[PDB]
Amino acid sequence: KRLKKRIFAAVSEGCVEELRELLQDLQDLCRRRRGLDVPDFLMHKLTASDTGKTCLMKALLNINPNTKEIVRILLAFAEENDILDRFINAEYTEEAYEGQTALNIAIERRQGDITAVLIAAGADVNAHAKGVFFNPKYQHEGFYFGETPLALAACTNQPEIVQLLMENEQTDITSQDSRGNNILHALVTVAEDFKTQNDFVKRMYDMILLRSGNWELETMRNNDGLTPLQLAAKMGKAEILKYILSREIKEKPLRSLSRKFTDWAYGPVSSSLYDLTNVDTTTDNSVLEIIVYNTNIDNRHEMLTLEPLHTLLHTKWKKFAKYMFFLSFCFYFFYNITLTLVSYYRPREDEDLPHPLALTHKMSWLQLLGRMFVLIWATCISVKEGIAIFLLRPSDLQSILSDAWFHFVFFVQAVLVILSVFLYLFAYKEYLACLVLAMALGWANMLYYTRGFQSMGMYSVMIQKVILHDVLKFLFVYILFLLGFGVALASLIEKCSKDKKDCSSYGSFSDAVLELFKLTIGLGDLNIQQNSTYPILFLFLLITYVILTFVLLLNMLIALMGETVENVSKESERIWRLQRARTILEFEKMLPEWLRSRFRMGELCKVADEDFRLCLRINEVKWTEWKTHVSFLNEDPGPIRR
Amino acid sequence: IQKVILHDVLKFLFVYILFLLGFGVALASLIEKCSKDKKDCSSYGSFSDAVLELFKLTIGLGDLNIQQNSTYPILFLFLLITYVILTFVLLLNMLIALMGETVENVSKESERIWR
Amino acid sequence: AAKMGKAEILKYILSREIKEKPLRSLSRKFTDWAYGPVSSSLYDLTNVDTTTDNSVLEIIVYNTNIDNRHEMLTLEPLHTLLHTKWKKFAKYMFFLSFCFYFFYNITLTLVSYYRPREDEDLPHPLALTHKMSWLQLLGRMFVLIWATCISVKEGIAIFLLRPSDLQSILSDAWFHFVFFVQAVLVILSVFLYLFAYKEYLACLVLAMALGWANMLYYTRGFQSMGMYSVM
Amino acid sequence: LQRARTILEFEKMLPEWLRSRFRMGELCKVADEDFRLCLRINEVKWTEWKTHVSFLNEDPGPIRR
Repeated sequence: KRLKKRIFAAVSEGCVEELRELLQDLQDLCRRRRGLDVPDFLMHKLTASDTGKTCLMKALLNINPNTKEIVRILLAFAEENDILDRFINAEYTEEAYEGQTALNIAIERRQGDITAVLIAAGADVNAHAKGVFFNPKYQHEGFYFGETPLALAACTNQPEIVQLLMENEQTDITSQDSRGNNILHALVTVAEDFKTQNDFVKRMYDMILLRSGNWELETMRNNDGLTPLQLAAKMGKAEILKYILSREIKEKPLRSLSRKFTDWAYGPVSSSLYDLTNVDTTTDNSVLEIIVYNTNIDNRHEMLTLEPLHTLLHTKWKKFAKYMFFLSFCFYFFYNITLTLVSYYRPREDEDLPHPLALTHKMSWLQLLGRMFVLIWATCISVKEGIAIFLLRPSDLQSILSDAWFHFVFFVQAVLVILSVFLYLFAYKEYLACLVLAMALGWANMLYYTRGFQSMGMYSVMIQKVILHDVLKFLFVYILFLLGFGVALASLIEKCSKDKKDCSSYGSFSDAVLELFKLTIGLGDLNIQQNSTYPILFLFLLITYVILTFVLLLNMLIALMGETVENVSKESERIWRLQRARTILEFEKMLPEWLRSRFRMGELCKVADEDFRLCLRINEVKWTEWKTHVSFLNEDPGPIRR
Repeated sequence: IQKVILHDVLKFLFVYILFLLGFGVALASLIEKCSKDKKDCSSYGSFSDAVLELFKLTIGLGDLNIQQNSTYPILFLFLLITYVILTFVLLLNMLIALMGETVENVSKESERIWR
Repeated sequence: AAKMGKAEILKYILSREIKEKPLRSLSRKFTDWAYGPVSSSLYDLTNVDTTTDNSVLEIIVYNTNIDNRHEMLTLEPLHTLLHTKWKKFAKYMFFLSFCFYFFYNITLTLVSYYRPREDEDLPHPLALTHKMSWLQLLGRMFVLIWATCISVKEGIAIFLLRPSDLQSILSDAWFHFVFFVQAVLVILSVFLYLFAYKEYLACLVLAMALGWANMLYYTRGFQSMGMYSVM
Repeated sequence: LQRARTILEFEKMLPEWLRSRFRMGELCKVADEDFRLCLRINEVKWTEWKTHVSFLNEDPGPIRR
């Protein structure tokens, strides 16, 4: 039993000749077995049976400059007893580390010279690491690299080892993970949002697709059923989407895997084509649908900045979304005018105003139009906006100053006009009292229509901002002194100075605060005349309320001025442009009937005789680094007709 | 002065009308078929009576429409105070939107136009 | 190094990794793992936590004469430890002492709102009813108990702190006065009421307003709001 | 800073049952005096990969034993 433990720390410290002695003494203990299973005898001596850790893993946790001598001796001993393949590919039977091999930990400690020895040993390069260290609580003890030694080499900046592991022919790339990930799902889920964090994931995801792999890499679905790029969309990874979605390949033999297409080259001016297969909303689960309809992403405004996304939203604005907007504005605008035209009441006089709205059995063909006209849209919104509540489970009002909260507030207005007439047929006395609440909320609904005017649309965002993030700061302090100084006035007005008995009619403490409410508005009451006990003290109390309010308004400004010269001028545009993008796709899902007027550019040539390949998009570039050009498709043409 | 009127006031005015015409509805129904008192002297209208008395809140009247009231007339001022604070935010956002990196632009943009 | 407010020399003395064999026992950081990018590390924490007398985190908070004190609590084996004691002890002990003080200031005000709305003279600031009103039996005792409790509590903070009273005027240890003023005057109300020197309410209302002015101290803990109350 | 003055006043308020402080359980220092001093965990990240001979335990996780 001491032989197993003495041989560990000799290796972990790196005792050279002491290792050779206990090796030779183990050879004496080899022949102690009569000729029986010398393989299975050494599996208990060279490996602790508790964790399954061999003697070679403890050799590879620690490292000193003896280790290169240590490894070549201990592997030669594994050669001389013919157990090498079971030995070099041994793992941990422990549940925490089911799959940690010696090749895995060698790449972690970044020893490429030892790495070539273990490949010369013929270790299993296709090993998996399905241990507990996934950890769905990712912010500790995780590092989900995707279980494979290649991606572990790919993740932790070991490109020479990646170049080494690629050249071995028994090295899979097409392997999958417990989450269904390939290797090139795994690089996406590591690449953090630090701009050029000596950035390499953009460089090494380059270095795998360009080394090998045809189009049978990026169509593989995981357990979620996603591409690399669909996974690149949902996780909000910014900069790795920029490489995957531009990707010019200025070579001959493998530019079929590219993503950009330079069409012309006429010196400075140059028309270029972007690929657009799984990007436009034309299939299920398109990546532009993923970006808009998602929470959990802070740099989403940088996601829609990239050119084969930004121009496509601007295209669908100019042909579909702008025209479908102002009609649904004006139809909602007439809906809110005509409902108000009940309360303006052009006849100005009848018996009782005996209805919220009703059709006239005798005359008033104009009133025959309008009372039907409000009732139809009232049904139309409830049919429409009940579905948006019915679909969206997680994203309701988490971002309070976002959308999918006005879908509630549209729905409240459409119910109450129906609930008006539903009350009017049963006559529960609350005819108007439900109606007027609907009529005011209809005008409050009009803030949602304040988009599309880029001057105005920036202004409406901060009105939602100040009310729900700064007013409630101000209001809870303003109540706190209101309820403070009102006490010192109510005791004056009740059991003290004033005059003979007064006409209160609601209360006494409430009388003071109501007369102190109006100081923000103006009354200048004769409570100063309804006074004694030096009534100058009343105004010296009352003036010290006003100045104390005036500071509370000033601090609200300055706290809203917290580096506001750059933030809220960018923060509003960050919300507003996104809030436009949610409107557009709702219209793009509204009529899936005749999409003859989308943009496709007519599936131009890819590489091979499969010219009519995929539907594209044109952008145009400019000066600054002239060069020669062999990359194009067509012999410097123009808007060719043929 | 030419800048603010034709590029920022019309932003502010179209939102200011939008709540003016909003909260005036909730006051006009109070003043017509509800609480107030016995019959009043309107002389122009009823919905227009509310908005005209709600116009002056930006100016000052402090009318006896609070006395021309019932149905817990504290609710009238709690309606009316929530108009004033709602206006006060609309003036604040107009400032901050005009403060959009304004420390360098409009001090240069005016000189750009004026010269 | 704590008391003199020396910033950067505290950063070396309190991280201090020693990547050697023979003398890393004098180190102050301890790297526990190394798994490529992710790495869990251990910080030493002997004379730092409040577990002995004169701990260095006690020195930093309770001190004047330091301008870069906000940079002192920025360092990681201090900042995370305050955030730890917030999440397990300080947050829960705060909102109860908020709500207990909040009911203390509502119930005192409920004398002046005066739900009966009419009696002979309002003949008392607060008094227990010998006949009825079990609800009034609760509240009048309830104000008087905390009134004793604050004076026992906040008299000690005046009794301890000699130098740092209101030197930084916009700092704490000045509200410990203003809590104490309110607790005296409610006692001084009834102490006046038994001797009948005509100033029953006139001392009471000054206590009742200052109780609401005391509520600014409770405006911490909401990081949005707590920045606003300082200015 | 004004938060930090509140917290220690509560930490001095009930010195009665401080069973629920943080200590991490006096992990190994260097020598056979393993149970040495009570500690605190923080976690670090990318940017300058290197080899490592500095650690204490054989790349474990939330170890149970």
